[PDB]
Amino acid sequence: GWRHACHALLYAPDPGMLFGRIPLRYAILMQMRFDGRLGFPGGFVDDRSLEDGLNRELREELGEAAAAFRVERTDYRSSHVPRVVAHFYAKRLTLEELLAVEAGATRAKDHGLEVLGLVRVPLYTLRDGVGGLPTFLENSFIGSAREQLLEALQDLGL
Amino acid sequence: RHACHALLYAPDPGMLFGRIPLRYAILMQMRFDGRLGFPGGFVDTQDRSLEDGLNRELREELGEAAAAFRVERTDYRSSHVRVVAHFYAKRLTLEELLAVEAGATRAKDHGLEVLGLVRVPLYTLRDGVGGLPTFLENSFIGSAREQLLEALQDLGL
Ligand SMILES: [Mn+2]
Repeated sequence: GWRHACHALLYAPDPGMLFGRIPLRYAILMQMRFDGRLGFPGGFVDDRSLEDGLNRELREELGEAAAAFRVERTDYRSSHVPRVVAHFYAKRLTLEELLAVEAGATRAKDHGLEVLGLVRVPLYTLRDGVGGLPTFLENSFIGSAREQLLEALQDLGL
Repeated sequence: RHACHALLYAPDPGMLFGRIPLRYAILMQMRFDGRLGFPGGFVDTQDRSLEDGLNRELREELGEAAAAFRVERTDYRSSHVRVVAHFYAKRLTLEELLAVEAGATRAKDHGLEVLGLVRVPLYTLRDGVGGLPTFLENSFIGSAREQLLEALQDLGL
């Protein structure tokens, strides 16, 4: 009936401080996609399980350090609505596993093709009330990814 | 006050979807403020060469892999106005550029002032909006979008 997609919000506690003063709370990964839009890592499933496809896609897009974990059904968060069903997952990593994913991503299959690069989501809001999170949210996103990010940030009290 | 930034680029024979030629890998950064921009930053009076200062900040922002090249006066391209943003474009090999991408993840600024690097998609998808025209509707810092555009016309794209 539908064409199934799976995306994953990968995040890690980050005790780091911007400019020595501003607290990042989490490292949260999103990808700049080949179409110029921010989105979550993942894609379409085809693949013995929905978690199989998602993890395969994560490997193709993030590289082999994505085999150091495995997004399982336990990690499964939401399903949003062409005839595409968007299955949203969230996976808590150590900042270690996440840094390693940032390094390995510059040499995944999709580097420079489908994936134009990774970014962290600024959770802070800067001085003038625009810089940081609010400005970040005014870029362009693939369908729902802004809503899945907002949905997920409040599932963490943020 | 003066700032220096650098468009670093290299030929990629990659064919997106097997059909769309990526012509050049062109490197921009997502800054801590949620805006796209070019590697670089403010130049000082302990740098007494605009070029010395720019290379220093690409060491800070991209890591030691940026030591495999130097951006020079001969690469200068524009200035815009108080701060004065000086802009340079530097041709690298893909392997050099690639080294900078994998270096950037271990640079000082990674995870703080630099949220991550992104390439510029130089193509337009068939719908006529995906790719370069949508990328250009993202938020940019300072003169960075016009510097991106001048650089793309002066390279004939
Ligand atoms: Mn100009």
